Amino acid sequence: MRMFRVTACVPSQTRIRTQRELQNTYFTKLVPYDNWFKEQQRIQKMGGTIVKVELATGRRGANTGLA
Amino acid sequence: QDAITTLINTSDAQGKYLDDSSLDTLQEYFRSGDLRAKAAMTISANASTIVTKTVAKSLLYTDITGPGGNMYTCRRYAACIRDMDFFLRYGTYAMLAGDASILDERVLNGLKETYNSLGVPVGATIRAVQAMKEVVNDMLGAEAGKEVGYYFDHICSGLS
Amino acid sequence: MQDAITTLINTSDAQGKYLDDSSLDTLQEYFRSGDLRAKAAMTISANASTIVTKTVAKSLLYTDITGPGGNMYTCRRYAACIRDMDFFLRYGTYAMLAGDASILDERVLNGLKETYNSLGVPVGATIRAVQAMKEVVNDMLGAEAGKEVGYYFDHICSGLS
Amino acid sequence: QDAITTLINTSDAQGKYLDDSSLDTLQEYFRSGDLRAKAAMTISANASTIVTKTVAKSLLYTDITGPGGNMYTCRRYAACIRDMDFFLRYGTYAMLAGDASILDERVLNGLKETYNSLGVPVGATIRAVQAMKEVVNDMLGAEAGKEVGYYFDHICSGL
Amino acid sequence: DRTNGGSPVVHPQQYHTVPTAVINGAHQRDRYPNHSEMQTLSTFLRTGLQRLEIAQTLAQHANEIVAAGFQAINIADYGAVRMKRSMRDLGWFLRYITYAVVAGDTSIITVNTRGLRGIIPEDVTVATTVALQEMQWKSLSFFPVDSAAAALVRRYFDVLIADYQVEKPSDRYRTGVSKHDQGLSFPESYEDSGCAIPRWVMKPTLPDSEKDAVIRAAYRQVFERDISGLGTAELTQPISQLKGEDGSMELFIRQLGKSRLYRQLFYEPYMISRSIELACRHFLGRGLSCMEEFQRYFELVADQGFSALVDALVSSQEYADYFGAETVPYIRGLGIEAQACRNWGPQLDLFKYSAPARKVPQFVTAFASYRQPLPNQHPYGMGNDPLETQFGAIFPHETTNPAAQPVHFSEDSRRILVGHAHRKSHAEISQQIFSLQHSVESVILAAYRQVFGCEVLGSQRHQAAETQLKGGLITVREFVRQLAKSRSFRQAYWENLYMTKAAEIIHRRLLGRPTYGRRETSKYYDICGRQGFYALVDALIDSDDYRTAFGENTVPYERYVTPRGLALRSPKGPVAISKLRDNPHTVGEYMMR
Amino acid sequence: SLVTELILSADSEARYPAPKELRIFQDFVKTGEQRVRIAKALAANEERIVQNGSQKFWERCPNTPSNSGVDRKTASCQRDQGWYVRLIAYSILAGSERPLEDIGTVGIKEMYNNLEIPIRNIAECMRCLKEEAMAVLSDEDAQEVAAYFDLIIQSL
Amino acid sequence: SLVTELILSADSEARYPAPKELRIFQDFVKTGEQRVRIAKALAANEERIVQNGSQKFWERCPNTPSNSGVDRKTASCQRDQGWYVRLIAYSILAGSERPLEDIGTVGIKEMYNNLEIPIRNIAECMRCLKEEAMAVLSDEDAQEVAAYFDLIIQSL
Amino acid sequence: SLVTELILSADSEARYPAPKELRIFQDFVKTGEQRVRIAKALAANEERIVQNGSQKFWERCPNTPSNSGVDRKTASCQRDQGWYVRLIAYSILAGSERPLEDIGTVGIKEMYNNLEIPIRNIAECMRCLKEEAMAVLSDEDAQEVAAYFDLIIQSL
Ligand SMILES: *[C@@H](C)[C@H]1/C(=C/c2[nH]c(/C=C3N=C(/C=C4\NC(=O)C(CC)=C4C)C(C)=C\3CCC(=O)O)c(CCC(=O)O)c2C)NC(=O)[C@@H]1C
Ligand SMILES: *[C@H](C)[C@H]1/C(=C/c2[nH]c(/C=C3N=C(/C=C4\NC(=O)C(CC)=C4C)C(C)=C\3CCC(=O)O)c(CCC(=O)O)c2C)NC(=O)[C@@H]1C
Ligand SMILES: *[C@H](C)[C@H]1/C(=C/c2[nH]c(/C=C3N=C(/C=C4\NC(=O)C(CC)=C4C)C(C)=C\3CCC(=O)O)c(CCC(=O)O)c2C)NC(=O)[C@@H]1C
Ligand SMILES: *[C@H](C)[C@H]1/C(=C/c2[nH]c(/C=C3N=C(/C=C4\NC(=O)C(CC)=C4C)C(C)=C\3CCC(=O)O)c(CCC(=O)O)c2C)NC(=O)[C@@H]1C
Ligand SMILES: *[C@H](C)[C@H]1/C(=C/c2[nH]c(/C=C3N=C(/C=C4\NC(=O)C(CC)=C4C)C(C)=C\3CCC(=O)O)c(CCC(=O)O)c2C)NC(=O)[C@@H]1C
Ligand SMILES: *[C@H](C)[C@H]1/C(=C/c2[nH]c(/C=C3N=C(/C=C4\NC(=O)C(CC)=C4C)C(C)=C\3CCC(=O)O)c(CCC(=O)O)c2C)NC(=O)[C@@H]1C
Ligand SMILES: *[C@H](C)[C@H]1/C(=C/c2[nH]c(/C=C3N=C(/C=C4\NC(=O)C(CC)=C4C)C(C)=C\3CCC(=O)O)c(CCC(=O)O)c2C)NC(=O)[C@@H]1C
Ligand SMILES: *[C@H](C)[C@H]1/C(=C/c2[nH]c(/C=C3N=C(/C=C4\NC(=O)C(CC)=C4C)C(C)=C\3CCC(=O)O)c(CCC(=O)O)c2C)NC(=O)[C@@H]1C
Ligand SMILES: CCC1=C(C)/C(=C/C2=NC(=C\c3[nH]c(/C=C4\NC(=O)C(C)=C4CC)c(C)c3CCC(=O)O)/C(CCC(=O)O)=C2C)NC1=O
Ligand SMILES: [Cl-]
Repeated sequence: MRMFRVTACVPSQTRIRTQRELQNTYFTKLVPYDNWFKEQQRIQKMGGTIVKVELATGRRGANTGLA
Repeated sequence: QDAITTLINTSDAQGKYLDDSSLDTLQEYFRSGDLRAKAAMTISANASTIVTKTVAKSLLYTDITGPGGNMYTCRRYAACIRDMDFFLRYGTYAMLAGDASILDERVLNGLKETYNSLGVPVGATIRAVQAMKEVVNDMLGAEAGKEVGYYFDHICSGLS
Repeated sequence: MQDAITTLINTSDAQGKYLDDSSLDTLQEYFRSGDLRAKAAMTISANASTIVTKTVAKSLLYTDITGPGGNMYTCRRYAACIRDMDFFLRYGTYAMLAGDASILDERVLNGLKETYNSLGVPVGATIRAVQAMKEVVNDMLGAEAGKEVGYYFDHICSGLS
Repeated sequence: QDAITTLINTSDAQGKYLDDSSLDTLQEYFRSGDLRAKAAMTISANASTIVTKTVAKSLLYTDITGPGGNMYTCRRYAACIRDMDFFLRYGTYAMLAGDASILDERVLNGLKETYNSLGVPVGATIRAVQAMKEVVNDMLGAEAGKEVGYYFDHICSGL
Repeated sequence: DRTNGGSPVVHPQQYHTVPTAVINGAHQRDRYPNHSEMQTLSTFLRTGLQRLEIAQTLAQHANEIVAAGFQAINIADYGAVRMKRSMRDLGWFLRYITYAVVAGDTSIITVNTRGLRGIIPEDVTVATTVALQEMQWKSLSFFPVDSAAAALVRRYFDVLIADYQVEKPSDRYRTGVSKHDQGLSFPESYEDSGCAIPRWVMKPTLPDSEKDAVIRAAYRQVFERDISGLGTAELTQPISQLKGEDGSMELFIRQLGKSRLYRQLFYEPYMISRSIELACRHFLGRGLSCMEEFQRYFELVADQGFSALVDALVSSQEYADYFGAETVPYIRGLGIEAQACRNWGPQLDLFKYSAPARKVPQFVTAFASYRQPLPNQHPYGMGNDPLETQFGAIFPHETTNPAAQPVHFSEDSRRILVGHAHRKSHAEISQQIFSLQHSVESVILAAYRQVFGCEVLGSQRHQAAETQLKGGLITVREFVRQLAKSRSFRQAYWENLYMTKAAEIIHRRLLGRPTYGRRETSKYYDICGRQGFYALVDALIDSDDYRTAFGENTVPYERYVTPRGLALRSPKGPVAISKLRDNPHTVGEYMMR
Repeated sequence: SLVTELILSADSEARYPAPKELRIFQDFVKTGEQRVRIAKALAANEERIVQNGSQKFWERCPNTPSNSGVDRKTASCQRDQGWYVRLIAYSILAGSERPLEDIGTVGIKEMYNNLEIPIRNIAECMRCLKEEAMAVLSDEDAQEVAAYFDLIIQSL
Repeated sequence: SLVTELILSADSEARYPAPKELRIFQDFVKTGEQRVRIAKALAANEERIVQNGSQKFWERCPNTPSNSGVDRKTASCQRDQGWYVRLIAYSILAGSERPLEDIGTVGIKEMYNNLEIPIRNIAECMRCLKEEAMAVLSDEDAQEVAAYFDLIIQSL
Repeated sequence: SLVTELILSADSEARYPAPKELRIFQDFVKTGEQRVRIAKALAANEERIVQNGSQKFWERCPNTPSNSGVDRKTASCQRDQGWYVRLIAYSILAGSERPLEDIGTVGIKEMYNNLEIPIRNIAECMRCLKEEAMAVLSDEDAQEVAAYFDLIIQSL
């Protein structure tokens, strides 16, 4: 299935992480196509600066066979 | 994408039906299907044996296997034969599909970067892939071995 | 993560033999610094809030990076900086006890600089903060154990530079 | 909840310092603790062999491993083995705690409902756990085997 | 008044000892404790000599310790109650120091002391810390300070003073994730008392064994158990993509969810709603908070499958807020975060390892039926309602497939029963009566078919009562009582039965109707518990309802049932509930005018 | 297609083609001659299929943008009918409805609502084209084509 | 069974079975008589299959618990062999290895490792049973049976 | 190592290493001298240990690829035995089987199945090395090395 290689840093603005709830924000992550719209919207909702979006798997203009 | 899917994509880009040349391509695939299925049965029959022989004939008894080498430690030998089984299964998939698009989508992308990141030696890896090509060529014959070894050379170039 | 013993074993394992006399002598050094490393860890664990207090007082407070438009302005960001300082101290403690800066290179320094450049955290400011925290550990631990913990705080700074 | 927790819970519920009988109970726990730990280590190093021997002597060549039995269909056999390992390791947890609270909170609650929903024979389970008690007794010694068979018997009580 | 979500047994941890913490760690890693955890337990049990004797000497000299314990306050100005609380607090602090010394952990001190700065009026905090320092000095004064455990007593007193000097610590907040989700607050004392849960974070540069530990914890979160030892966890491409520099823990959680292993475990044996609840457990670490969350999930599954539900759970704001990118989901229970009361019963039945043992979806039933009136149910739950067949005491087992909906009915509450009198007619219900159906023999047989819903074997015949009734010595009522006092009746309806279930089924066989409420059921249960089976049989036969309905010469018959009984007695639906619409016209087929 | 779906089903449990997958592949390759015959027939007679389908669809549903007097709308409807029967030809060639799904029948409702075209009118028209596809094809040919025509019907 | 996975694949995406899946169902439904014949064949000559397989297995490996002089262990080995060829017959009848998987290969290694029996010994005995089924069955039946045999070989 | 695992357990819950963990630290540090004595003892006599383990293992299990007549295979088996006793000494030095697990008992079964040597043969050979380490080491020493021997038993 066609994948997105996405690097983004999503900051927290509504919670203070005490010592363990802190995880990371600068993630590079392979994203499936059918979820990337919702992941882009989610990390835009939380307030993340998306610095790098490329097509990891699949080609451009695929009429079929892309999944 | 497979051979039929690539043909449909090309004729959908050009917007027309499949012409007589693309129908010749499709009849080529459809008459190769039976022997490709027999070779898929054969590769599914002895995959572990093929991996055993190829690690013996290409990767063992060089100092890559011993200490300070990349297949040293039990887990790295397991990871190496895991990668060899990956290449065998995905070359089998590409043989069934008639196109190396599955290798370009799931195998070859990111793999060179990850192998250079982990310190995996690409040269011995490509040697292991073509030794696998030789063993499959030996245990299946010329024609089916040629068809699967073409995709093995595709993997060999993708690592290259 | 890897500790001093684990790295000694790992070089000797990649070479293919038992621990030679030099590797065992490094092991002697580690095993005879273990008591002071444990005591320093107890002290750092007991006084963590105080160390962050004096550290932020001597490097970060009273300058315009805490002013309006600054990075530690808007209280939640200041508390974020407190959390980062406490995290750096605790991971320097882990590095000091293990005898190795591998845990920092795996869990602290891996992608932290890029992260801060994405959030707009001033890298030089937190580096000065880590050197101030090194000075605080120096003052309230002693010269010897203070220098030892300062080695891994230097590793944090170098991975941040 | 270990034995220390239950003792301090009683003392704080009555609102006093640890009484002499309470301190004596802590003394028995604390100076049997070394044999408890030793038994815990050798139970950790020989858990697989114990489960093997207990299935061999209690659950093999009965008609529950045969067709239509509850330990037919190899995945059900692996589930049976894993249940035996869970029982061994949680009896070990209780042995190290000195209290059956980890059993009551993590094994015996949830187990009867699961076994009756899945159709698992309770009797075959209890005879397997008592075979476990005998095997740990034989490979440990009378005192350590009795001290861990107390918790194996608590598990059998909840079944 | 409102239906019950269940009150499960909960053990809230007030602190941690040394053994409890080690066993908690080993349990939360699903392994035997290892050599360093072994050394933890054995070294603490080694120091147990010194710890127990420290507690001995402190408890022995407690009176003088708190007698010895800035501007010293006046007794008369402070107040008698406040002086009493000062002395009580001081003795309490010393007690908790001895508790910590025996337990080997200062978790009890730190949890119970850290947020005390303003609970104590905070104008006497200088007096408080001076008194605690003086207690430290005195406790060490009669416990020799050269190199002994007086260093330990000094450290524990120092930890107590350090916890007490900590000012107002911020309460943890479980913020509401939607308009339907209530936000919750959480004291830090409750956070620090709660059992430590490992936070499995997978970074790309971790060693292999740490990575495999994170994989195993991912299996334990998602598949509820370790599947890595089995060959079913052959997911070599997802694992391999996860280990190195790509395919992070969130993508791996999604790949575990969409795998056919997860479908075989938590989707194949379940209906959609129970599957949604289990997915909520396995991908967010918590159950359904509210009904509207379940509406969202159920509609989404209905138009897009369960894999899209997994995609939506792991793609949600709450998932990235708690578990982010590379943190394994963890179960969010009692001390991990603040708990809601809304889903308390279902979520504590869901976090339990026997959550797959329940098939009926617990969250939706509780959430929906709270917003509904009381159900038609036996007062002691639905397991006490037998199956309305001709014979057989068939009750729902509490353990085998628990489909339990607990409900509190009042004492005066009465069940609605569907009577056969208003329904049907007469000469339609007087065919099932059998008074004095005039032959004696038929009346014996019908009295059997009431007492035991089918005709019984010869060994179950009460032939002496047959001879008595054929001779006219006893009437029909006494014969029915003798049949209900026969041994085979006791075996059929009293021995292999829960006692209130036994009383209810005997009431249904001897009265022909279910009980109404806690009046009747309470009286029968009290009778059969303080007096026994024959006493209940005599009290039911001599019940005024038996005399009004069945008199003395009439065999009992079924008169009332539960509405579920008629729903069973109409599998094609009820007769005429609204006029049917045979040969209707719909739009589209009409529009093609 | 059937091949890609079989491979990704083999990919999912990280394994080789199972005893059934090769069997389905052999069935596909041996029915390939029939599938190519269907595709050739459809590509040869698409013009008259579209014309007869539009004839029946306007005799049946006339309250359509297809016959609202604008010739551009009518020509667009004819082109859409030819496109959909070409996608059915792609489906029978590929052995699976995925050329139909990935091109014609996934975003179909949102798109044709955006065009303000009534969805059930398109369903009626696809039923007309399916009936004419029966009218020109043999029994197995028309069964395999009616498969994907009812895929288009379901997507509307 | 194969049709179970067809229905489960139509499920979990909340859709009806595609006519491609219906075609898989048709093909399996017409191969059913051949599969019933193969299962009858296995139930016919299972006795000689276990006898000859144990013979060649002890010929190629005498260092097994099955020939350690304890005849109860040889009875258990014979019965395991017979159960497994019964499961392969079940797999033929169901058209998928999922009966074989869910009865004899999911917790395979845990069971046999508890039984103190080498895994590759069972694998080599399965190779012997595969060769016996090769010897006694016709070529298409031989391929169909030996494929599920190979599935067991992979499980070990 | 024990140090690493102490640090990891103090991690993953974001806490400092507890006083009990530092007791473990300061005691494993006082365990150090006996650990160096064991590593030196196992390194000093390793050749005779592998010789006598090979002697008893060839006495007890002769159906091995080590005594098939190929001295290359024999030398490789002796190399594996020396490597494993080296790893067990490493585990004494570290205080836990973490070097043992990471280097030799994580992908043990998959590798030796790629090398086709029977797993129980390796188990018998390591049992021979275990009893020679009982022969050459004192009682406490025999315990600390036999622990990781039992770990190697579990993996095979
Ligand atoms: C004084 C009020 C009484 C008292 C209280 C007490 N409660 C708990 C624990 C909990 N209380 C709640 C309550 C709520 N959760 C909700 O969502 C709502 C509505 C907003 C309420 C009211 C919950 C869920 C808990 C569990 C713990 C948690 O914080 O989530 C305790 C502690 C229990 C223990 O022993 O651990 C106490 C002490 N105690 C009294 O004696 C007063 C009568
Ligand atoms: C064996 C012929 C060579 C070799 C192998 C080796 N590989 C790794 C680690 C990885 N291999 C991969 C590759 C893939 N993962 C996939 O999912 C796919 C399928 C399409 C491929 C091709 C990856 C991503 C890794 C890292 C993560 C993982 O553990 O799988 C190792 C281990 C390296 C290490 O230090 O961990 C090794 C040893 N080594 C050789 O010397 C051979 C030439
Ligand atoms: C304090 C010394 C300096 C400072 C701090 C500051 N940090 C943030 C935000 C974050 N800090 C982190 C850090 C970590 N996460 C990890 O997993 C680890 C190990 C790799 C670390 C050290 C993260 C991830 C964030 C973002 C999310 C979160 O806050 O938890 C801020 C906020 C910046 C912003 O909101 O954009 C600040 C202010 N700033 C200074 O000026 C000090 C010198
Ligand atoms: C074996 C000696 C007996 C037996 C066991 C058996 N158990 C199951 C299935 C399960 N067992 C459990 C129990 C637990 N899981 C845990 O994590 C804990 C410890 C905290 C316990 C007690 C569970 C939850 C299951 C469900 C599925 C699973 O495998 O995990 C089975 C399979 C039942 C089935 O039909 O699926 C079996 C066979 N059965 C016997 O006859 C023996 C007496
Ligand atoms: C329609 C024939 C009748 C009807 C229906 C109705 N149902 C609901 C609500 C729900 N229905 C379900 C059902 C299921 N859960 C499952 O897992 C399965 C799949 C096999 C089914 C069928 C559930 C869980 C709900 C709640 C979630 C939801 O609302 O979607 C309602 C709404 C009730 C409410 O209060 O909103 C209705 C109206 N009602 C009738 O009158 C018809 C006879
Ligand atoms: C016989 C073909 C099968 C069989 C039967 C079997 N039945 C029972 C026990 C009961 N059977 C019933 C049935 C009914 N009650 C009704 O009212 C009606 C009509 C609606 C029926 C059919 C009941 C209630 C019981 C329990 C009480 C009683 O025994 O009278 C048993 C005994 C099982 C036990 O443990 O008691 C058996 C064996 N068993 C088979 O193997 C056949 C397939
Ligand atoms: C023969 C090829 C090999 C062999 C066999 C052997 N098996 C046993 C004992 C058992 N085998 C099983 C097997 C199964 N039970 C199931 O439900 C399934 C699914 C169909 C299987 C495969 C079981 C459960 C047992 C235990 C006995 C019982 O039924 O209760 C033995 C005996 C082992 C022992 O220690 O007694 C043996 C010898 N041995 C070989 O050497 C061959 C490689
Ligand atoms: C000896 C106890 C058994 C045995 C062994 C045997 N081994 C080989 C070949 C190799 N052994 C290894 C093993 C390792 N490399 C590692 O990094 C690790 C972790 C320390 C291990 C365990 C390797 C990699 C090889 C390949 C070649 C080499 O020498 O490196 C052989 C030869 C195989 C062949 O026939 O080609 C043998 C015989 N044989 C027995 O019978 C014993 C039970
Ligand atoms: C708008 C959010 C915000 C606030 C409120 C803030 C706090 C702050 N006040 C600060 C400090 C003080 N606040 C106070 C304030 C009080 N002194 C008191 O005893 C009382 C009752 C107050 C009310 C707040 C004092 C004396 C200081 C001296 C600084 C110190 O002791 O370190 C600083 C130090 C740095 C600087 O001034 O540049 C900070 C960071 N800075 C912020 O970003
Ligand atoms: Cl302590």
